[PDB]
This record gives sequence, structure tokens and C-alpha cells, in this order.
Amino acid sequence: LFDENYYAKAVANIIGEVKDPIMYKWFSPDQIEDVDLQMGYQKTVKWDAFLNANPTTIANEVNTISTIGFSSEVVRLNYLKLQYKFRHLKQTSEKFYTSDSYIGDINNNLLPFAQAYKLASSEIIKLINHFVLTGTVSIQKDGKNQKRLLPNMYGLLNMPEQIKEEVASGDKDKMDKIFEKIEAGLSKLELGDEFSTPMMVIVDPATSLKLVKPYACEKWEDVLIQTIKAINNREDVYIETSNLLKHKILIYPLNSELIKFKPSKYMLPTPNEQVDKDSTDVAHSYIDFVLGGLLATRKTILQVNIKQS
Amino acid sequence: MELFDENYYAKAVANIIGEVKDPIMYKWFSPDQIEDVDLQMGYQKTVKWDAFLN
Amino acid sequence: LFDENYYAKAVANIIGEVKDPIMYKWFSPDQIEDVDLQMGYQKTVKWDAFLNANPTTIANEVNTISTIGFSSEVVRLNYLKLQYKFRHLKQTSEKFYTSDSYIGDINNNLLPFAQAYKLASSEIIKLINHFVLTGTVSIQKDGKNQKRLLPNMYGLLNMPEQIKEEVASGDKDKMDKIFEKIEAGLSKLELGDEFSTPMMVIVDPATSLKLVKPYAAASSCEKWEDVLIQTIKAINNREDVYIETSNLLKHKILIYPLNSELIKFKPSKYMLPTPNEQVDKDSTDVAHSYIDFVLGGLLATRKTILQVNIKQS
Amino acid sequence: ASLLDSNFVPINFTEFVQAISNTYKQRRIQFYENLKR
Amino acid sequence: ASLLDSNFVPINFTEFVQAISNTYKQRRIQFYENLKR
Amino acid sequence: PINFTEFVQAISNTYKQRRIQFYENLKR
Amino acid sequence: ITKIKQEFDKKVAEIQALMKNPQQDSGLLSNSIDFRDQNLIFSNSGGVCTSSKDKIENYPAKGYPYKRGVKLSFGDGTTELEVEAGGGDDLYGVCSDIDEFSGMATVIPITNNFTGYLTLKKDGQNGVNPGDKLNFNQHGELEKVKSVNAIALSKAHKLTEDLFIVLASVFGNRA
Amino acid sequence: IKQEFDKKVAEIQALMKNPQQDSGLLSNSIDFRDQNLIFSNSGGVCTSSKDKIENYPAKGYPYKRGVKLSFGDGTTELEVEAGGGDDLYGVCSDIDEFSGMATVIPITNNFTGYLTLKKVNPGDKLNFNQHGELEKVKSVNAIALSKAHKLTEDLFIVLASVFGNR
Repeated sequence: LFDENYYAKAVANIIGEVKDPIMYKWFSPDQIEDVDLQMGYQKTVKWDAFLNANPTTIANEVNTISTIGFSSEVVRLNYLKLQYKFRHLKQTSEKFYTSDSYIGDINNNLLPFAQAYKLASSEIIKLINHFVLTGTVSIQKDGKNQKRLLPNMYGLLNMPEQIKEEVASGDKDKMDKIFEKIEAGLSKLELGDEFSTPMMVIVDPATSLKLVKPYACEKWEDVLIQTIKAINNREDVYIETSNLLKHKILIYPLNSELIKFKPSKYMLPTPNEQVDKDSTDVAHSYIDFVLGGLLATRKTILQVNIKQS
Repeated sequence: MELFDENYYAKAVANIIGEVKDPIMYKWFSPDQIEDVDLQMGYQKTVKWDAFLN
Repeated sequence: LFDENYYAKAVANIIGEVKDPIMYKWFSPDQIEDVDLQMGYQKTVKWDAFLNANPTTIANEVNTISTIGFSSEVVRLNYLKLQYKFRHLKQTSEKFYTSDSYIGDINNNLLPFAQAYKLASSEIIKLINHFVLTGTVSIQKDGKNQKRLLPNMYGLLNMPEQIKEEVASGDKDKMDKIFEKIEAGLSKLELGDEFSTPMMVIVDPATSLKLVKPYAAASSCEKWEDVLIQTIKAINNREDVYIETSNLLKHKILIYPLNSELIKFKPSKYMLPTPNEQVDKDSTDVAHSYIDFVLGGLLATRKTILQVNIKQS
Repeated sequence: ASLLDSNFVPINFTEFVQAISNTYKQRRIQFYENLKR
Repeated sequence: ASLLDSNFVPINFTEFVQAISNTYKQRRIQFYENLKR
Repeated sequence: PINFTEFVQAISNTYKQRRIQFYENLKR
Repeated sequence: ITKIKQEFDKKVAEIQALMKNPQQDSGLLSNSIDFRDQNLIFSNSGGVCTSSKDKIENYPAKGYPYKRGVKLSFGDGTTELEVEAGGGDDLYGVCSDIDEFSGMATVIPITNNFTGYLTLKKDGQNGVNPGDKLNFNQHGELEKVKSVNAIALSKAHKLTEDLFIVLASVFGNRA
Repeated sequence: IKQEFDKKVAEIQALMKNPQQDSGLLSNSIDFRDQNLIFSNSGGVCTSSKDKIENYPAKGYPYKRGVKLSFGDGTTELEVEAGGGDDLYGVCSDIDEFSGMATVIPITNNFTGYLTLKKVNPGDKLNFNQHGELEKVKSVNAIALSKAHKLTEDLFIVLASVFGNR
């Protein structure tokens, strides 16, 4: 194939220079499991057993024994396929633009296929990270003009049937009120028998700045860590900051039995076979990716929104 | 319910069964504190021997 | 297994003595195909194509061409599993009942497992043939107290959206009226492109006896059977016509083509009687066994079967 | 594998049932081969 | 089959895509192995 | 395992080995 | 079209609520991660304490007699008899399971002792207490008190606004 | 309740283009003519490989209807809905229900196919109403190539040729 198709060879040679997505830091290694899918949905069935009554004592003769029942639950996760197009130089014409220092036309912003693919892949990876963190697809700093997505396609912030706390605009700068809301949410958390798990917290830069203030010689960060350790069986608590969030605090456990990320094996950017060609030196290429695949147990995620108005 | 053949898009099936894990009661005892015995039902008598200086 | 399961060994030894079902005469060899299924249903998808516009003439340069579309249909065929139980004699207890001329207990109506299984299999095969012909399951000659079945479980006689003709009571013996109704039904038949196929007719014994009289001034050299064969050859593109007599029918004439494209039978591969591994045992000499059989799987095109009923009352 | 072949030696009831089904299919095939209308 | 394997020679685009997916999975595994929180 | 008694003994031995492995791999 | 979809959803939701194990899917996992109080569901078929010597029958089902006392119902005679929800002098047994594909109801006859969760009439659910005596109404629902020995072993459990289940032991026939 | 369920299923399936409805009998293809007069026939009768095709989020059900661009408060992107008159943007020739995506051929590109007709002879001049349905007469070049074909008491289709604005 590499003897016939130059673009595949170039992609293979340059694919090692693409940085890993930062979303991997929001999950544990056991929480992520790939699936073989491009577009459609995946049905996940969870099987459970329950005890009908007290166990029966085996003494003398007996024929009536207590039973153990079974139940099933079906979960449907939607996956969507998306594509992007980009223009680049032609392989047979690169030699006419291979300058001593670089390759390409600065005047016309025309790049070699390898560099163009690397940059496009990095941008698409950033977009995927934003979708995974937020659950919405947008390219504006305001977050509007969102692309409409299918149902059962949720992120960490817009997952339904979770715990939602809202801090009023009057208390927007009161860390005591924010921590009171956090305590209420943590109390409402329901981790059941899986409470012995590490916890992950994601905060916006403003909240990160507010956390390092002295506690009203202790810090609000330390108080929050102790409060979360009070419920996670005193195990690890991790704190992360993301510029993609705005006055949002996310708390969730890193347990594969409660939250699972089952992305498609083609989720990350992948080149497409079709290449547009003409008589000029400009050619176009396509990159495909897949979105969707977050599953969470009901009432296991705490989302705090600090209203600004 | 969708009125079209939605079963066509069910292109992946994952089934969660779990696994028989170690009991959590092991965390409440030291390795030396647990010693198995051979019995199913009834009672077993254990004798502790002791010494003292007269 | 044969060294540990006497019942399985006996079933293997006596399985060859059971008569073949008579329903095999009602279908061509290509019209039967097995399906691996016990209970559930089959989904069959038929794909079609259609023309959207006139063809495009290819001359000089052109970019706009006519298109061809596609369509599909889905048909669901249900299958059901049924069981019967029968008592017999335990293997070790046969010596205490072997007589000089017979084996069993005449006074108590007990038989060896082999003979009991053969008789039960014969009865169940008769029931299966009755269901295949009529589409209903009943153990009475009146046809009442029928077993409730699932939808999409039809026989050759109760298949919906077919051609049905009724001959009035006052003309129950008028062969001219009967043939008029038959001709009307044959005209109403819609075989489509597959009209050039052999045809099969099934009649009750009374109608079969009526068909052998000379055609009527009572002219000779031709019978009502010949007239019917010629009438059917008129529509089937002069193909073969076969006639069969079955006592299951009653004042009914059933005409249908022997073409796999129009009518097909996809029965379960476990449709015929099969012994169950469970055998009830006790301290006495009486044991019980179970037989399983699967029903369902007739797929017919609409308006391809003619059914003529001669009303008596 | 069918009960018609005496060389067949079943191992379990599942293989026995499969042999019974194959025997039925072979019998119907032979009947259609020998049929003469 | 992965792009990291120098001995791997793809035959067609399907194999190339499978190699890309395997390379991505292996890189994820390597990142998780090298991560130290 | 020849019989059910040996099967049960094997299950018990497996459980004991799992307990020993868990205590060996446990770090407080 | 959206309004018609909404009406379709409401009606299919009602029919699902009138079922034992509907094919209902959701984006989340149900929070069942504890080993206590997990049997209080409508899909818990069978009995809490089942013996290996219990006589079990199957019948054609008329309506939805799941977890209700059944009575024999006869048609015009063209088809075989079936079972429908009922009680009183017509009581014949207790329906413990339904296979919906074949429309078959699993029935334990009244001559056989039974113990399990059964539908309770939505009148005195708060007044039902363990040890109370119960009888089957005309709709196959248990109600606080004749010819039937039925004792509640627990209190009522509200599965739905109009669905209450009670753990009951049905002995047999009373004088 | 089941009868009402079935009736509503029938209504929504009649509204839909390619409903999934099982049957107990096979249908027979008797003739190869007039087989394309069905609602499931997507696309155009004459199609060129150089045609320009777009896809948009679907509001309502714009299949085989004239579409117009519609904008919300701004949180979500623009979508397409049934319309006509001066707001006509293109012709919706296909719908994907799983993704809710409408396939649109822009008005700047000529189209020839079957479109919904308001509840008409070849050569007549047609206009798109406010609901996206064709009606007898005009800022759009629409010409009927055949008489109306009835698929339901409220559903009529017609072979039309659209070749830009007038």
C-alpha cells in the first residue's frame, strides 16, 4: 500500500508526533474500554441478582428453599460520525515549494500534507476533549451555535439524573456558601457499596484561584480534600483545572463499576481514502472521527454551577 | 420507541456480569488471625493451654 | 451414550419403523428447506428494484443519467414448540411381563418403550400433517376446542388474502356449477411472472369420486378430471397438473402452484417428533417419557391459493 | 452423521438429536428421489 | 498489528486503519503506564 | 477432579489460595 | 408529528407500566449496588420460597393476569379454555409468571401452598399489616377481610402510584 | 389501549417515509411499470454526479418539501424547516431519521423528481406555498411533468422540474 499511496505512508510516518488527548487524565485506566463501531448505537445489558428471603437452614429434611432472583437493565449509547476537510499541497508538486528552511507557501498559507494533517488532527483532538468534558460541540468562546447531537450522547457536565447544585449570584464570591453547596451535594451523593474509590474534581480557573485562599492556617482546598476523603473511605482525591469550564465544579469517582468510557476505536482522527485532485497543485483531504460513549450510574456525579447573574 | 428498524444500528453488544471478588472482611483481620477449620455444622471445642509461675 | 442410555438406543433402533409423513406429497422437493430454530420466529427480507425514468441516450458528453431505485419487504414466520408425555414399562421390568406371543400388560395397557414410542410418534406425525394441511390443531372431528396459536402460523387452508369460492347448498351436486366456481377462482388467481409452474390440487374423497364420472348429453371420451386439468393448464402455461385425495379435507378443493418462488415451507429441523432426555422414574415398574415437536413455517404469496368450499347445509 | 449409518457412535443426547434430524432429512430426500407421480 | 511495529507492512486501507487504531490504543496504554499522579 | 468431593476440595483450596494472594498483595 | 410522537410515547409508557419486564432503555445505569431491599420489583417472578415438589401448570392467558388470582374462562367452544384475573367462588389458582411471546400464564393451583409477592387492592394498603387475613377480589387482587386462607407476611410496597405488592402466603381453601 | 396504540402507530407510519412494518405474506411483483410511485423513492429521477448536496439538522418533517433556513435564539445552529415563497432555500430530497439529518439540494442547482403536492397537468407552472407544498400558480421556476398521484387521502406527489429562480 505504501508503494502506491503516498498519503498513507506520510500519515504513518507522522502519526507519532500527535500529542495524546488530555481527557485521559480525567479517567482511570480500568474505566476506558474501546468498542468497534462507527455510527449507530451499542446496547449494554447489566445483570444483577437479589435475595428473596433469608437463607434456609439445612437441618433434617426440607424441600422448600429460599430463592435468588435475577434482573436485567438495558442501556443504549449513541455514537455519531463527523468529518472535516482541509486543503494541502500535492506530493508531485512539493519539490517546487521545498525551500531551504521550510516547505510551503507563506503567501497562500499552503502546507505539505503531513504538517496539515498533524495540525488538523491536533485541533480535532482538542474539539473531542471539549466534547468529552462538556457534552456540547461548539467552536465559539461563548459556547453558542452548538451542533445538535443525538439523545443518549452526554458528557460529564450535562449528564442527566445526577446531582446539581446552584450557587446564587449574590453569593458568587463567598467560598463559605460555595463549600456549603458542595457539602450538600456530597451528602446527597450515593456511592453505595462502591464508595471505596478514588475521587476526581475538576474546577475552572476562577474557582482554582478562590480555593487557595485561607479557610474562614488551613486552605479551602485542604478542607475540600478532607470532606471528600470523609466519604471516599479516605482514599486519593485528585484536583484538576480546565479552561473549558466556567464557574463549574465537577466531582465524580474514578470507579469502573460506576462510570465507564466506552469510546469507538475510531474516535480519534483517522484519514479518509478519498482525495480530491485536479489539474492544479491544490488537493483536499478528509479526516473522520467518532463522538459518544459515556456511561454513568444514576446519582453519582456532583455538578455545581456558580451563577453570575 | 422508534418506528424504523432501530435494531439495525445495534452494532455492538457489551454484557456486564462482574466477577467473584475477594470478600471485604479480609481487610478487618490480619493474615495470621484467620485459620480454617474442617466442619460443616455443629460445634467444635478448642482448648487453650496456659502456664504460670508458682 | 448407547452403553448408558437404553432408551436412546431403543429410539435409534426403532426410528426407522415410523412411516414418512404424507404431507411430503403436497410439495415439490425444492419447496422445503430446514430452519435451525425451536421457538421464536424467522425474518425474511425480499429486495426489489424499480426504474425511475426512461433510459438515457449516451451521445457526445452528458452528466445527467436516469436512476434505479430499491425497495424491501419483511415477513415474519412464527414457530412454536409442543410436548407430549406417555407412560411405559421400565427396562429392567420387561422380563416379568414377557409372554409367549406378546410383551406388556394387557390387563393394565402397558407396553415396552419401543412400541409405545412408535405409536406415539405415529399419532404425533398424523397431528402434524393435519396442522400443516389445515392450519389448526384439534383432536376432535368437529374442529372445536382448538389450541390457541400464535399469529403468522398459517396452513394451506387458512392462509389469509387468498382466493375463496363457495358453492351453494342448492348446487352441491351440480358439477357445472362447481366448475363455474373453479373457473372464476382460476381467473381471479394472480401468479405474476411465475405463472409457468406445475400446479397441485387436493380434494376430499367425495369430490374425487365425483370427478371420475364422464363429462356431461353425457358425452364420452372425456372426464371431469380431464376438464379440470385442461382448465388449470389454461392458466399454468400448459404445465403439469397433479391431483391428490386426502381424508382430512371435507367438501374442499385446494389448488396451488408447486413453485418455491410463490409458496415455500421452511419448517424447523426439529419439527418431527424427537425424544426428550428426561425420563420419570419411581419405585414401581411404570416410567414416563416425553416427545417434542415444532410447528410453523409456511410462507405463501398473497392471492396464489384457490380454495373452493361446497356448502352442504 | 446420521442414525442410518451404523458406524455412527453418539457421545451425548445433543449429538443423538442431531443424528435424528439428519436421519429425517435423509429419509425425506430419499423419498423425493424415489417419488414418481 | 501496529504502526509502531516496523516489520508491519499494510496491504490495504482497512489494514492501515486497523494499525492506526492499534497504535492509538497502545499510546493510551503507554501514557497510563507512565502517568504518576 | 474425579468426583464432586474432589471438586469441592479444589474449590476450597482455590479460595484459600486467593485469600493468601490477597493478603500478600495488600499494602496498608 | 411531534404531538403524535408525544401521544405515542404516553400510551406506550402506560402499556409498559402494565407489564412485568418491558423493553425499556435508558442512557444511565440504575443505582442497584446494594444487597438489601432489591427484590421489591414487579419483574420478581416465581416465589420467595419455592419447593421442588410444587405442581405447576400453564394456560392460555386472557388479558394480563400476572401476579393475580386466576379463574377459568370458557369461550364459545371453538377454542380451548383460558385463565383470566378473578376471585371469589371462581378462584382456581395463582398466576406467578407470564411468557409474553406465547401468551402463556404459569399457574400454581389453589390446592398447592404458595408464598410470594402478589398484587394488593389499592384501598387499604396502609391498613394492611403482617398477620392480617386476605381474600381475592373479583379482579384477582388481595384485600383485607372467607373460603380462601391467605395471610400477609409483611406490609404493602408501592411499586407505582396504582401498583402495590404484598408478600402473602396462600394456604388453600378455608371452611 | 392496544388498539389505540396500533392506530397511532399506523398514523405515524403513514406520516413517515419508510416505516418498519412486518407482514405475514409476501407481495408479488406483477409488472415493472409504475413501481416508482411510492413515498420511499428518495432522490431524483435524473441525477448528475456534479450535483451539489448539503445536509442540515431537521425541524419537523421536511421530506420531499421545499425547505427554508430557520434560526433559534442562538444556542443551537441554524436548521431547515418546511416553507416556501421568498424564504425558499432548497429542496429536501432525503431524510435520515436516526441522525435527524435532512439532505438539501440548493435552489441554485436544478432538480427533477417527485415532490409533495397540495391537496394539475403536465406543463403547468407551480409555486411553493408556506408549507413547502407545490401548488398551481412566482419567483421560482417550477414546472409539472406529470399529473398528481395519490398515496394517501392527504398525500399527493407530482413529478416536477425546478431550474432556479424566475
